[PDB]
Amino acid sequence: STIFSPEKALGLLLSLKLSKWQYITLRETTIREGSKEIYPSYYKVQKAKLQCYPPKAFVAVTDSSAKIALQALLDLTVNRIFETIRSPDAIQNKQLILISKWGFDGASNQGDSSIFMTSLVPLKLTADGDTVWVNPKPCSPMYCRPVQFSFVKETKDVVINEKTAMDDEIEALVPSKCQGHEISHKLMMTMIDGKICTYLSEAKSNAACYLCLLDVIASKTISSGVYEFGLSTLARINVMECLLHIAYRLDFKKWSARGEGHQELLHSRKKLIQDRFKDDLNLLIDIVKQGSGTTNDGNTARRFFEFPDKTAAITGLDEDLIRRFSVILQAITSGEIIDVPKFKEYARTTAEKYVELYDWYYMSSTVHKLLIHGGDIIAENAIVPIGSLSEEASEARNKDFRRFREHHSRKKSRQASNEDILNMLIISSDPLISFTRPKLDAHKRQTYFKETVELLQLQDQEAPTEFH
Amino acid sequence: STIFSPEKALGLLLSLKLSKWQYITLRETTIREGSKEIYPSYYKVQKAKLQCYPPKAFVAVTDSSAKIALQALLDLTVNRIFETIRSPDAIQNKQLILISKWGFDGASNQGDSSIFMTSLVPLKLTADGDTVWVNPKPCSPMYCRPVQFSFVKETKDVVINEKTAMDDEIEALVPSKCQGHEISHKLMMTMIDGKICTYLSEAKSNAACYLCLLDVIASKTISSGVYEFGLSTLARINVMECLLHIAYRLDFKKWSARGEGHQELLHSRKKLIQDRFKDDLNLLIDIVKQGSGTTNDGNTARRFFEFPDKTAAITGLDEDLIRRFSVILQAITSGEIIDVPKFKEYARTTAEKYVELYDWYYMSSTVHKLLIHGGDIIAENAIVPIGSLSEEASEARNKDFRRFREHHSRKKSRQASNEDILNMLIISSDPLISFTRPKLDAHKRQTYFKETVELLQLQDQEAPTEFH
DNA sequence: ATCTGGCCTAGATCT
DNA sequence: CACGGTGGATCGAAAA
DNA sequence: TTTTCGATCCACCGTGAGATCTAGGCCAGAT
DNA sequence: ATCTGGCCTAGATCT
DNA sequence: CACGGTGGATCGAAAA
DNA sequence: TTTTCGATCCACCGTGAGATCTAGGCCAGAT
Ligand SMILES: [K+]
Ligand SMILES: [K+]
Ligand SMILES: [Mg+2]
Ligand SMILES: [Mg+2]
Ligand SMILES: [Zn+2]
Ligand SMILES: [Zn+2]
Repeated sequence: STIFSPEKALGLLLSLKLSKWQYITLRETTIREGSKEIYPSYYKVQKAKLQCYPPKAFVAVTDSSAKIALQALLDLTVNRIFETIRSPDAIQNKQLILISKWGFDGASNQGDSSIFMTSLVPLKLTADGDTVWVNPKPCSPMYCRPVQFSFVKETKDVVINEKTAMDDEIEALVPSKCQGHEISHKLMMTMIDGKICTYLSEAKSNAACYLCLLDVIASKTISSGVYEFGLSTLARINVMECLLHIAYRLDFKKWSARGEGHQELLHSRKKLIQDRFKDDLNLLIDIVKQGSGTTNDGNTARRFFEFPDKTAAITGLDEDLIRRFSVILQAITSGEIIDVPKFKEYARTTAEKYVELYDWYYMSSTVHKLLIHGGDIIAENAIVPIGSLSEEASEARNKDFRRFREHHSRKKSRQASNEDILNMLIISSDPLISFTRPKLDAHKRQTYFKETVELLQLQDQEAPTEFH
Repeated sequence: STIFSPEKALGLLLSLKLSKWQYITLRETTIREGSKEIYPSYYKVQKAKLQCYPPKAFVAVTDSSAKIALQALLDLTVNRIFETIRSPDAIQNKQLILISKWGFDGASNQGDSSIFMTSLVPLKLTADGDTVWVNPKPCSPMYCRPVQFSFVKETKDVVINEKTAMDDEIEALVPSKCQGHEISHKLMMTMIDGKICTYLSEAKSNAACYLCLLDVIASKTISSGVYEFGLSTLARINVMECLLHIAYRLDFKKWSARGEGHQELLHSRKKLIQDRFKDDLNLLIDIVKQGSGTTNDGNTARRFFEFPDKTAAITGLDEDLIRRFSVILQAITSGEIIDVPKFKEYARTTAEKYVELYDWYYMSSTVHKLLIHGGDIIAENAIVPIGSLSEEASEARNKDFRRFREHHSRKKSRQASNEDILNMLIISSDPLISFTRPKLDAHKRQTYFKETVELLQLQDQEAPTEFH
């Protein structure tokens, strides 16, 4: 009937960041100027705004939180993606999988102390191993689906609780159904900040490995993220700690503390290396930690690997192995896809050269996972393990929330303001809606060392400054 | 050629409060959706945006201020008003007068301490004594033309200086010219806050009157506002002070301080009346003033006349005269047009009854002007002497400035940010452009005493809460 | 065993 | 510190 | 030889996220 | 005439 | 304190 | 008996303007 369907009038209503009064006056002005058939009435705008929303028996909002039963959220997603983005019957019976990735990160608000929001972005819709739907910008806020949030300060406690709830809700849900098609789901946990990577990674450094219980007895459990968390998520901290053991034990060619005369000299070396690091680069190190195991910021681990030569000279760990750790962690943290066989052989040779540089000191668990069993988990998931919003992207999504809380919710009962935040965080995410953020500025790419670009593939949609 | 002329695409661009990127994406999206002939290109948007701007040899912006030579501003105004809002040759030679009113008021910003902006709103365009153009909402920010501003704290000093500059620039300018029509100008100063009314009114209470040098020798000088300022602008303060003299002299039936035994009892009465007022209503009074003549806030004068009965009992001034002062000041402050003969006879009878209530105390100068020569100045100007933005209106105009400073200027050299503020404060004012603010809420009208509504005419465009 | 007394975490302030 | 966002200046292609 | 059209520049000011400094509640020496 | 000492104006905080 | 601004709920007219 | 259309409601949260409280520089009693 009209030029703009409701499904595109909505896209306009979002991209221009328009209020209800603003859209109503826009359409009314276009009408008054003689043209009559361009902008759907708000009635239809909202009648599509409803098909963007899940069944209201599943959206549970309270004055403190808003939770969408993941089942309904995934049903909604796989319904919208079809409803517009596939010419139907392109496949008749081929299996469908909506490969998606989720997570959360608190962000202060400058009461509403700091939002803490689970989040979900549909990455791809694959059929029988073939692509039907691809996300044009997997690090852009275009497709951030909210699963739940609540205005609680992001302690370790609220994080561990929310992760427990969400990781059981994930195990629960059943494949979704749309127009005679039975779509299964695959969710990974990669929307993790650094702080949260510490809060979750610091359960304990456990002395085991599942595959190694050399040969393999193939039995795998990929779910609940524990594999990815322990192996590669923001292992950097552990790595800086792990090697540091050697940086102290550099005297007696062993790990234990049972020796006589080993321990006093070992303590003194810890002393002097900590004094050296404190005087040359002013970075606090493991020397002060009493709770939940030895732990440091991501600040210290990053600034450790931030320059290979300087700290490599400092610690006495010869510069080449620190070069290798810096480059492989640069690969993980980079945000680009990991080429399986090249990264795998780089890691295998790094392992070989490392063990033949230090064989007295056996393989530390976290590093043993990162290097030996490292690449095959990027393989079995085909993921970007750091995959999460860019600096400009997370900045835009947090400004999205602050806008939808301050300008696009209704200042009533408080059940409603959170209800509208949740609404617009679905609408603005709808895989069905065209949505145009202003064009980014071309930034010089993240300066990378001379041995990583072969591990990455720089045909890219990302432009972050300090992380990715 | 296209549905929206540039002159209406601009109206849309403003009313929706749209940025340049937002308008460009709006038009581009409408284009991409198949319709091609609706939204002018930004090139034409801006080519009309130029005809909204005065000749750039007159806009003088510096890192501290922005001043438009009033001549150019009035030329621009009388050009735009014709260019769209008159079917030409409706009159061929009849004289033209753009009756306008101006003023200023500082407003803090919550560096950019507080803007202090001259302002101008074209009220009417009259021809040979007949209306051609009428302002639909003379208290709305729709037509606020900026003459100059500068980010300076609003002392009495900057105000008196800016008023001197503007009142000489007004005397200077020459009738404007548009398409064979020679338009003269008439500007009044009514865009005055209360604070500014004090800062200007407190030159001195001078012992004279021009008409009275009983009969009249007709010689009049209406310009420079001095008449309106001294006579009726926010005289209320003076009135509360003037009568207060009697409220002290209630003992000896005279004005002077030469008596013996008069003065001590007079001081004691001042004491006790000040103690009574301080204990019953907690309002500070004239008793403490050492500089620039006796002066009080508008707070105290208003709260004085805020209830007739209570303070009327307190002061000993019989309640009826205070009823009359309250009602006539309510008329001035009300914001509604003043019916000349009814208001005039009300004031004449108030004068008669007052002098026959207190004749010992001669007519104080400010009150003598307000009541005896009072109405004829509303006559010779046909004005709303309080005419100035409403609460919601001034709130919207100050939010206009904060928006055009924070969102619609360019963050460059600072010559430019002020240049764009000035631009959009002209554009958003253009008498040529349709501009739709969101619809106001119906408020209960300002509660008025039972003898004023005959002085006002409540066929109204105004909806303020505390002032008008 | 008490009396205050040098440290380990949240707000405030850089960058 | 880094980046986003301002609206005009400027330039080249194009329209013609 | 004019207008129109689009992209890019200009360059700084807020903002904001991460990252550093600064104030109050708890296990060792003397009675 | 000096030495500090009770008041009259700007920022901060209600409403 | 007062008012503006939120987007949906609800209702009546209307479309038909 | 459905959809569509418009206006009005819901009612509270920021904001903001005016209006109140709170900290530093100047003319009288003793040397
Ligand atoms: K940032
Ligand atoms: K107000
Ligand atoms: Mg975080
Ligand atoms: Mg003012
Ligand atoms: Zn293993
Ligand atoms: Zn007179």
